[PDB]
Amino acid sequence: SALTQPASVSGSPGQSITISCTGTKYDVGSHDLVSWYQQYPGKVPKYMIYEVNKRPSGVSNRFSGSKSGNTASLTISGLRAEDEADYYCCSFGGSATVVCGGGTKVTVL
Amino acid sequence: QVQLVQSGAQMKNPGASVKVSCAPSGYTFTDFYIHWLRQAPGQGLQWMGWMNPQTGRTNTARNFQGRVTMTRDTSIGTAYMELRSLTSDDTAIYYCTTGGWISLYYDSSYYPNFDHWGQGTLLTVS
Amino acid sequence: AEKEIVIRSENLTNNAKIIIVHLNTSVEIVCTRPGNNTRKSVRIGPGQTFYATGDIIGDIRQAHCNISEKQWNETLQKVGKELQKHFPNKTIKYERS
Ligand SMILES: *[C@@H]1O[C@H](CO)[C@@H](O[C@@H]2O[C@H](CO)[C@@H](O[C@@H]3O[C@H](CO[C@H]4O[C@H](CO)[C@@H](O)[C@H](O)[C@@H]4O)[C@@H](O)[C@H](O[C@H]4O[C@H](CO)[C@@H](O)[C@H](O)[C@@H]4O[C@H]4O[C@H](CO)[C@@H](O)[C@H](O)[C@@H]4O[C@H]4O[C@H](CO)[C@@H](O)[C@H](O)[C@@H]4O)[C@@H]3O)[C@H](O)[C@H]2NC(C)=O)[C@H](O)[C@H]1NC(C)=O
Ligand SMILES: *[C@@H]1O[C@H](CO)[C@@H](O[C@@H]2O[C@H](CO)[C@@H](O[C@@H]3O[C@H](CO)[C@@H](O)[C@H](O)[C@@H]3O)[C@H](O)[C@H]2NC(C)=O)[C@H](O)[C@H]1NC(C)=O
Ligand SMILES: *[C@@H]1O[C@H](CO)[C@@H](O)[C@H](O)[C@H]1NC(C)=O
Repeated sequence: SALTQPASVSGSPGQSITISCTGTKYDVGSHDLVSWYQQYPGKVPKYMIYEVNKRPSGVSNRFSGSKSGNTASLTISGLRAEDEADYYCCSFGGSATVVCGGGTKVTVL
Repeated sequence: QVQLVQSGAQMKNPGASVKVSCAPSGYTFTDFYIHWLRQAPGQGLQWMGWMNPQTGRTNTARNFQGRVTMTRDTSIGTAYMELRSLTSDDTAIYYCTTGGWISLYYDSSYYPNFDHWGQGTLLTVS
Repeated sequence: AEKEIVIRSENLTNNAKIIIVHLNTSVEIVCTRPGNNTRKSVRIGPGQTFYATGDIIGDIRQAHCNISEKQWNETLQKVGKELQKHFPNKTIKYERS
């Protein structure tokens, strides 16, 4: 579904991880809308970010993010056992279409 | 504040058209876009098409154009989906979501927020 | 004009003539056409093209202009205050075109 992504990045309690979202020219590069979505395993996703680097109500500081030109990346700062989930990147997709990322799981040992 | 509570399980055979729907509640229906999302088992979300509830204009991703038809329902709020030329490869859970904010001064259809969700409908085709 | 608002006309005693007013300070205005139009070219006869509006990509919206109301009310009040001088101590109002 386009938007190649680090399909599985492992970790442990305590450290920070950067999870990326690779766009070609238009989807991420043209304008500045990106968002990340957390599926609890086998369940419906929910919400943590809008406008790349801001948060809604009900989200902590750890679920940060930033733009890097032709690639946007979530920054799960201080990964813990709660992060057993998959963080889906979605963004503007050129024309008037919204594209969705390929997914990336985060596993905590 | 917002709850979409869609239909439960649905059953169809290949080649037909499926009526998937979502029942918004807790907010004025004609003030938010409706974005439809696929989730086939094992892969990530794939976007289907945004729906304007005030005016019936719609759009669809290029991987689904022609096959997907949708209509609004302002009387009840239950927007409808129609997937013609159905295939067993479409054995995927279909989602309903509230998009951005509709206004008279700036196009906000592609704003990929997707604040509130539905609970996933297990549609299997064979 | 560097000094305060100026009012100009041939003969204010005549109602036909058009007044021209110079403001002491500008008021910001913005205009837009949010629809993301598209252009297509159709060729006619020799290498002699003609462009026309294609299909509206995305959603449709009405072109509009935005004027800051704070500055606009202040400026309209000042112009009324100035116009009250040449016409002796009457009320002043503004109506549609
Ligand atoms: C010409 O001038 C005109 C003025 O007459 C201009 O028109 C105005 O333009 C503004 C900006 O272009 C636009 O602003 C938006 O208004 C939205 C609606 O605001 C009203 O409702 C909300 C909700 O009830 C109230 O909070 C607010 O006080 C108003 O009553 C806002 O929703 C917009 O903000 C959202 O988007 C921005 C991104 O730009 C975010 O930063 C911001 O935080 C908001 O995001 C939240 O909400 C959206 C959905 O609404 C979510 O997707 C998002 O995740 C956030 O979620 C939280 O909030 C939602 C509630 O919305 C909640 O359910 C959720 O749980 C979270 O808590 C933005 O502020 C004006 O609306 C617009 N005027 C009109 C009448 O439309 C015009 O642009 C000018 N044109 C030119 C060319 O200059
Ligand atoms: C406003 O309208 C313009 C004009 O359509 C939009 O720009 C166009 O967006 C499409 C959608 O992706 C671009 O097409 C792409 O082309 C590449 C090859 O270059 C191809 O690999 C992709 O699969 C896709 O077909 C198109 O190039 C682009 N054209 C221009 C001149 O930018 C724009 O996205 C619209 N913006 C909004 C906010 O509506
Ligand atoms: C306009 O009509 C033509 C038929 O000649 C059709 O192909 C095209 O999609 C229409 N465009 C719009 C914006 O309705």
